[PDB]
Amino acid sequence: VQYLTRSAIRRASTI
Amino acid sequence: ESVKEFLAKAKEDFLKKWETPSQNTAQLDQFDRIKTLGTGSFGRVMLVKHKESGNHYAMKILDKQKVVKLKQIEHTLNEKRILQAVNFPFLVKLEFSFKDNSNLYMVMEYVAGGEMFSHLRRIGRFSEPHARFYAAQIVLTFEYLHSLDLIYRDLKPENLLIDQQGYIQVTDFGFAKRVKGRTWTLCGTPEYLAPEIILSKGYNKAVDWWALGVLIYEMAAGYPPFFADQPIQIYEKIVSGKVRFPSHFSSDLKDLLRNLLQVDLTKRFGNLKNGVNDIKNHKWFATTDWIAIYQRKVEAPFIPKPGDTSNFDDYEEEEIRVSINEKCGKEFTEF
Amino acid sequence: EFLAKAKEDFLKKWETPSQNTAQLDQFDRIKTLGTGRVMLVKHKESGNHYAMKILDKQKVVKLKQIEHTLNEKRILQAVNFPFLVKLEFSFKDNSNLYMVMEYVAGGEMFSHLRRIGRFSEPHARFYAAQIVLTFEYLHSLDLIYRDLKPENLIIDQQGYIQVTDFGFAKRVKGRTWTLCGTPEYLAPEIIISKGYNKAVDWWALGVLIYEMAAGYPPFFADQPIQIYEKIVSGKVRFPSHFSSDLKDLLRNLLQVDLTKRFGNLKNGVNDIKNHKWFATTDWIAIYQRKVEAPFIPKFKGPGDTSNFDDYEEEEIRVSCGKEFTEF
Ligand SMILES: [Mg+2]
Ligand SMILES: [Mg+2]
Repeated sequence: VQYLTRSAIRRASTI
Repeated sequence: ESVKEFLAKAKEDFLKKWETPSQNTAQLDQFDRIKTLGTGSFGRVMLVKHKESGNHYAMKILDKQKVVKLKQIEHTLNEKRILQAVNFPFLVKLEFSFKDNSNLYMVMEYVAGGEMFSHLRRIGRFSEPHARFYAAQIVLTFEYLHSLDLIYRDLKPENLLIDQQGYIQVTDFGFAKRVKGRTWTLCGTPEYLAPEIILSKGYNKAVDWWALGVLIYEMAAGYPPFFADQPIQIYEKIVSGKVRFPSHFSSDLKDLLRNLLQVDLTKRFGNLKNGVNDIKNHKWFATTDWIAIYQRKVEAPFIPKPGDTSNFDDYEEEEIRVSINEKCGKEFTEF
Repeated sequence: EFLAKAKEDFLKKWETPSQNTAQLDQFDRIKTLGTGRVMLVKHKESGNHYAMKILDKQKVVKLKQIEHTLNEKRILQAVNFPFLVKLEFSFKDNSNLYMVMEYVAGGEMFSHLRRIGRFSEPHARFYAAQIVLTFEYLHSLDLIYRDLKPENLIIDQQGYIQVTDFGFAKRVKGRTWTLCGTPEYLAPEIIISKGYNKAVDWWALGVLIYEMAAGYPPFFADQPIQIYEKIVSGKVRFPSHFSSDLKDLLRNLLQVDLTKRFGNLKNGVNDIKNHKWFATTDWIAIYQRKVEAPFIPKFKGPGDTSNFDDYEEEEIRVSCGKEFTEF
C-alpha cells in the first residue's frame, strides 16, 4: 500500500 | 419532472455566464471598510458597507502579486469564474468583482452566523431531524452543481456557513472543477476523501456523495467516521472501510450511510442510474419536503445571534494601499 | 571563544576554497541513494565509500539554480562542525556537477520516523539538541540553512545527525526574501513576503521537534497552499501525549511574532538551551558526542544501503558550462 499523501511520502523542497 | 426541467433552465443560464463571465461590476470607492474578518497568505476578507445601498458585504482582497508568487493564478480565476456563473439558494453569492493595479476583489453576501464546524463543536452533536435538515440542503446543492458538470471536492463543516435564516450556505470553490470525465488531484481534507482518491484511481462526482456520507455521520455523532489524531491512520481507516455506528443511530440512518460510505462505485448512492432519487427517496428522508427546503419554507432547528463581527476574530488592520503601477496585469485580465 | 575560532577558520576557507580534487573515473558508481540524484560510490585508489551528488548542469540552469548550487558547494566546503556532512571532493565532468561527501549509511531520519511512527521525547530531544547547536554554529557565521526536515537529516553510524542538502543556505547578515524551503516547515514571514531572517530556522526547529514527537508536522495538508493557510493561521493543536514542557517550548518556537520567538530574543539560544524541556541535556556532552544514542541504525559493513530505499538507475554520460566558472 503506497499512499501519496504528504503524510506518507517524502516532501520535496518548494521548487 | 419539474426537477429535470428546472436544472435545464439552470444549465442554460450557468452556461451563458460561463462563456461570458462578468467583469468589473463595481469598484473600491463604493464601499466603506469596517473590519477585517479574516486573513490568509495572499489575501484577506473585509467587512464592508456598500455606501449607496447601506448593505454589508464580506469583501475578499487578493494581492495579485502574492497570488502569482504562490502559483494560485488559475485556482483563483477558476473560483471567480465559477462563483460568477453560478446561482442556487445554498451557495454563497458573489455580488460584485473587480480589480486594481494591485488587488483582486470579490464581494460576497455577508453571512454572520459563522460556520457549522464551530457550532457542531460548540453543541457537541445534532439530532437526526436536525442533521437531516442540513443534509437535505447539501443533497440539493450537489444535484445542482453536478448538473453543471461541477465537482465540489471540498465538503466539510468549516465550509458550510449558517445564515441568519438558519440555512446552510456553501463557501470556497477553490478546488471545484468542471469535469465531464475523471480527475486526479488530492486536495480535500483527509476525513472526507473517498477511497478512490486515496488510491490514485482517478475519481468523479461520486466523491461528493462519499463526502456527504461523512458529513451526515459527523453531524449526527459529533465526530467523523474515520477519525484519528495521526493523518496517515485517517487514510488507512478509510481504505479499510470498517465503520462503527453509535448505538443511537436509527436503522434508517445506518442504511443511508452504508450506501453513501460505499467503496463499490457500482453501488454508491448518487452514481447509480437512479441518480439522486435513490437518496431523495431513501427511508431516512421520508419526513422531508424537498421543494419547501429549496424555497426555505422549512423551519430551521437553530439560529445564530448592522455588523458586528461578533462570531469572528479580531485582526491587525492593514491599509489597502494600491500601487500607482499596474501589477501582474497580463495574467489576470480574464478576471 | 570557540565560535570566535570557528568564525575564523570558516572565514579562511570561505575565501580560499577547493575545486576539482577528483575525477569520475576514480569511483565505481555502485547504487542510487536518493532523489537530482545521489549515488553510493567507492573510490578506486582509496577504496573508501563516499556519497556522490551528481547535479545536471542543464537542469540546474533550466531551473535557474546556479547561485544556489554554486552556493551549497561553496558553503559545504567551508563549514566545519561535528553534525555537518563533510564534503570530501568536487569536480565537473563537463556535463554535470559532482559533489563527493562522506557516506552516512544510517539513512534519512525520515524513513526511521515513518517506520516507527514517532520517537519518544527523550529520543526527539537527543536530535533536537544537535540541530540547536548546528544552528548556533551556522547563525554565528551569519548563515541561514532554510531546509530543515527529516529527509535532510541523515543518521550516522553512532546514531548522530548529519545534515545534507545545503541547497538553500545563504550567508545573510541582515535580511532575505527568496521563497524556498519545504512547505510544512516554512515560517509565516517567508510565505508572507515582507522579508525575513535567520529566525526562520528556529521556527523550523519547532516544526521538526513537533513532527519528531508527534509523527506528523503541526501544519498539515496534501497541497502546499492549504499548508500555507494553516501556517498563517498559526494555530496549533498538540497531541495529549505531549509533555507540558514540550508543549511550552513549541509555543515559543512556533511564534508568528518575531518579538517573542525563542532564539530570536535577547539570550539567543540560551532561552532554548535553558528551557525546562532541555533540562536533562548536557550540551557540551552532545557536542563531543559522548552521549549514548537511544537509537542506532543497522549497518552491516562497507557498502550496505539497506537503510536507503531503492531507485531506478539511469546511466550518467557526457556529450551549459560557461555559467559555473568557479564551481
Ligand atoms: Mg533533498
Ligand atoms: Mg536541496
